[PDB]
Amino acid sequence: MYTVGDYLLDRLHELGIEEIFGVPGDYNLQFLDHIISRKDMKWVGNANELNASYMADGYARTKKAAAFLTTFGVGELSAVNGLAGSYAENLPVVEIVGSPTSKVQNEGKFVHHTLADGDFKHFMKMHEPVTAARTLLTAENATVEIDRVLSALLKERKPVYINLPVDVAAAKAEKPSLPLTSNTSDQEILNKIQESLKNAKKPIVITGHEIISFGLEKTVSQFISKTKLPITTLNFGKSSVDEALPSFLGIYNGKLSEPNLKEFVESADFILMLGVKLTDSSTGVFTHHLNENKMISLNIDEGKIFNESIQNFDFESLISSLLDLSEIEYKGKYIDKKQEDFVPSNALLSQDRLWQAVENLTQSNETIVAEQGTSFFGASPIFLKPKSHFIGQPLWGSIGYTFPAALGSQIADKESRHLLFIGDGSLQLTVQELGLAIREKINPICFIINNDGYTVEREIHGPNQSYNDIPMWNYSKLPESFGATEERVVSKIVRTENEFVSVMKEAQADPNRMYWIELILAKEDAPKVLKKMGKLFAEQNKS
Amino acid sequence: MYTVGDYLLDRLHELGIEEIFGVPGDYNLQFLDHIISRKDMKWVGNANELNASYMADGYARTKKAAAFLTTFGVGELSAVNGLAGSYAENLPVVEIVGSPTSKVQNEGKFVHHTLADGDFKHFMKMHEPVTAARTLLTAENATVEIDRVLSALLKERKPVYINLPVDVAAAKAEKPSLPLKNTSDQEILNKIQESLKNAKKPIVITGHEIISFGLEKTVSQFISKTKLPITTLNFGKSSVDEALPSFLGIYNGKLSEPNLKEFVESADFILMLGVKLTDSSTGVFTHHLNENKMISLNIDEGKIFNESIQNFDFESLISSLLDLSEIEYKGKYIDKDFVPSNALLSQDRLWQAVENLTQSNETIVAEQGTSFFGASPIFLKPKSHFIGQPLWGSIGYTFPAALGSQIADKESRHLLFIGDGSLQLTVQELGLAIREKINPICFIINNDGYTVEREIHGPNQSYNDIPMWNYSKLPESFGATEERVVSKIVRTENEFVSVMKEAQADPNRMYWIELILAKEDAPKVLKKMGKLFAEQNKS
Ligand SMILES: Cc1ncc(C[n+]2csc(CCOP(=O)(O)OP(=O)(O)O)c2C)c(N)n1
Ligand SMILES: Cc1ncc(C[n+]2csc(CCOP(=O)(O)OP(=O)(O)O)c2C)c(N)n1
Ligand SMILES: [Mg+2]
Ligand SMILES: [Mg+2]
Repeated sequence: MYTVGDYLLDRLHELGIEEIFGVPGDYNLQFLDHIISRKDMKWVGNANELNASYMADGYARTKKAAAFLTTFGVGELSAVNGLAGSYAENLPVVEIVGSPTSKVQNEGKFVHHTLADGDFKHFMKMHEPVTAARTLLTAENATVEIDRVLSALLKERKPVYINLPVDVAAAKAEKPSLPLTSNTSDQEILNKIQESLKNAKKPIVITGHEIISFGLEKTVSQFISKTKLPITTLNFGKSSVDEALPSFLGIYNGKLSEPNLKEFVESADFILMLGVKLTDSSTGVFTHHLNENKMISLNIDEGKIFNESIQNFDFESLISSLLDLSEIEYKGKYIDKKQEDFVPSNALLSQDRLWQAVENLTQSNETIVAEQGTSFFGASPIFLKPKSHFIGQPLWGSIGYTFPAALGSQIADKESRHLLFIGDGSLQLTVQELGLAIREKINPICFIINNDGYTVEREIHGPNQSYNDIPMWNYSKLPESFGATEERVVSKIVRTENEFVSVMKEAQADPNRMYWIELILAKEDAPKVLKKMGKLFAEQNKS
Repeated sequence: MYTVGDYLLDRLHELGIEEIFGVPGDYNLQFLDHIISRKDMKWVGNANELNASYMADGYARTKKAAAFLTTFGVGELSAVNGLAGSYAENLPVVEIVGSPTSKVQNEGKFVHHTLADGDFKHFMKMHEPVTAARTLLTAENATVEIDRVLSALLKERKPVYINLPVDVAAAKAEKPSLPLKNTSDQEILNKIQESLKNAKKPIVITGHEIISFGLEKTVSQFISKTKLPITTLNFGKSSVDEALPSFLGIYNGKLSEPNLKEFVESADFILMLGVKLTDSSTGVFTHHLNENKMISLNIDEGKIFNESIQNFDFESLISSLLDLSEIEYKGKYIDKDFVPSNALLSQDRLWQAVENLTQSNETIVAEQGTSFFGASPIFLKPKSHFIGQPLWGSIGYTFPAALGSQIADKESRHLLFIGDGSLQLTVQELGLAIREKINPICFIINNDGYTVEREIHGPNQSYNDIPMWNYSKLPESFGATEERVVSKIVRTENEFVSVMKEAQADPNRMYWIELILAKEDAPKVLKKMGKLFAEQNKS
């Protein structure tokens, strides 16, 4: 018998979702039976709901849609920081919240996971600022309301929220019969882009996170490969293009950019900015020089043609229509590439040498995931090899995000080897999903930067203050504690450059096990970029 | 120079707060220096902010006030489920949120921990339904607004929220010169006195709002003097001294012990103090508490024989019960030994053993699951306390909460009963427990997944399974040797008795006790309760 629950799961299938994350509770168990029963969809239960929301976000970055299931009140409020991060960085995540029967809600009963005030609407209201759309389903409205909020997910690629009462999930439904000025405005915009690109001596394309949101990376890469246009990205939307393309210049990060890149971008006679938002961590704390007078910018929500706002266009089809532009070919030069061989010594591992080694040793078909801290500042500038991706969260910047997110992205694409760089202080927030990693038998390479506390915080304020210290776990021993054998997870401790090179190669050569690699770094050691960034953060926070 | 931050910390000191929980971020480090500097207050840094909010709640249950510190956006939104629990069960917790400089907020800058829309007010608005009061401080308003929201905390004993911009924390202030903070009261007291005077078989019921205000000792003095029959719900368990001769046990609707159920439901007058009737605390609304013969008093409102009353002071009204003369119950109460074998541990025998072996001045903390349903009916010894969260019911709460409460009172031995499934949500505060060298006795019910969920729906469904960790190996992984944390695995009744006594006899180390129970085994109460939850969700 086909139910409202089955209608919702059919629509999630249509979005490309093959795994649902989350945590059970009595208000969602009956719905959960319908996930278990489906051949085309797998329940992947998390230890906690914050982790589920991070994991769904990571999944969405790779699969280009995601869903997780929570219980009313305690589940959804545990996950709201993850949904806020999906809203900030524009990932298409559906949160399903199982709620009490409409009878219990209508009677205002003082049931578990409420404030005992008979009000079942507080928690949906609290989601208003971090959802593109939200609904409390009834038997009557269910199929239309499901389709309205998932259509908002398709239009905006921002998160949405479905409150699913137990009885409403179980109610009868019918399978969907339909799939989930502007065009003239789209054409005027395309014509102006074509004309600016035709006439430009030194154009620069800048792509950002909204390209990733819509799954447009391969479209951008096809566009840049055919046209030979110079391209840069911010660290917000890193891997929005294939970084191995010859016209990829590197990561523009305001005054912290490599000088040749900085000179090229800031001297360009035309800027085409696609899906970019300029944030403190992505602009060297607002030290960028991007002249709007010589810019066409396109975003999901709005655009700017040489400083004139435009509103009525379709972002996705406009980007796709760049592949139709004829008579576009850049004939000029790019910038110097000087990549050195990394030659290890027995020297103690240092931040600058670590990121040199990672850049040298990364392979094609990898996804690099980097946590806020030394890892993001060290890894974000690295040139990726072909067929590769990057996950980082520089705008929301929620530490711990990257561990469940890496696992969710790894589940989304089994054929991309995930390399996670996470700090000791960040791993402590989300460590419990090591249980899920073991159960799912996924094989990411996980590097823990053990520098005895919060080095990025030490670099901003209070380098010797006790609040920057954390309890030192035995990080390499965690897999065994969480139930792994050496047949599943290989643990390592690394102290030297020689060890780092040996262990990274060993891990990459063994795609059939998860690697759990504890890196020992000095608490005083920060990558060259973070040395400068820490003082710019402190200035931004000057009292 | 004395700052707005110093003003806030002086007011928190006045509330009896000696420890501040939370997680640093760039938006709060400069304020945090002021906590470090204070001789009278300790920074106790958590692994994550949800755990900090749970730990502050547990601290508030024992200390009767608490505070924790988060960073703007990512910290505060991580903690909002803990603050919602503190709102639901009425605990006086202050959340301090360090935010960007007013210059950055005023300029609408696209900075980290925002939605890059220049709006710095979304997250404070999202707290409106789960706070008694909230404020965004300015240099101008700081001292008035700090005093306003902490006054709300004193009046309501509900959580409050202070957004503290970097520059506003650092701004000049002057030390406070005084510390912070009728006919209806008398009418209520007169009607209570008259009903108690005339009653043949009165019952007093106390609940969680007594705990909120720290009125347990007042209620205990009132019951000891009057000899009045008293029960509590499992929501507000330990709102009275359970060792008092007139304490009947826990009333839980039709799941009550029969002698207690018969007594409560035949009482000719009911006095409810600080009670809320919730599904988990009434045997899923199978209580029989005739409002025609009831006076109920709550923080926000009262009922005199089904008539609402509004304008009274809950705290002083409870205190004024000690003045009632010509109250002495002259009637009877109800009728109220563990021999272990080598038999495998079962749920029912476990909770019989815990009741037998618990000692005076212990705090029992019990997680939603077999632990709460098993432990909540247990008769406590003198000077004992209980923490459970049956209304909000957020699994994982109890591990950080037990550590918070243990920090709040180092002289009460904390016994935590937490399920395998619940421990997985909040396990990282084992690091804090090791660092702080606190000595709670932690029992982990390893029954290979979510037994309470199996008892409600889908006992054989894979969603009720969890990854089996090596629970006994966690303390070593998190940096404890046996000098700090003693790890044990228990399978038999004889092992359980030996290990619980050994833990109680060693107050100088933390115990980490893995209990092996069958996934199919549930306490007597939960066998019945599970089907009542399932019926409440009947589609
Ligand atoms: C949820 C959350 N809480 C707090 C912060 C503030 N924060 C920014 S980076 C950081 C420290 C990260 O330390 P670690 O992961 O050890 O990195 P590293 O030592 O390599 O810099 C903290 C606490 C945050 N960004 N997110
Ligand atoms: C934060 C949160 N997520 C989900 C739930 C739903 N829930 C209630 S009890 C429970 C399982 C508890 O399992 P465990 O701790 O193993 O207890 P036991 O097996 O002894 O019953 C779950 C998932 C909840 N109450 N809180
Ligand atoms: Mg670190
Ligand atoms: Mg269990």
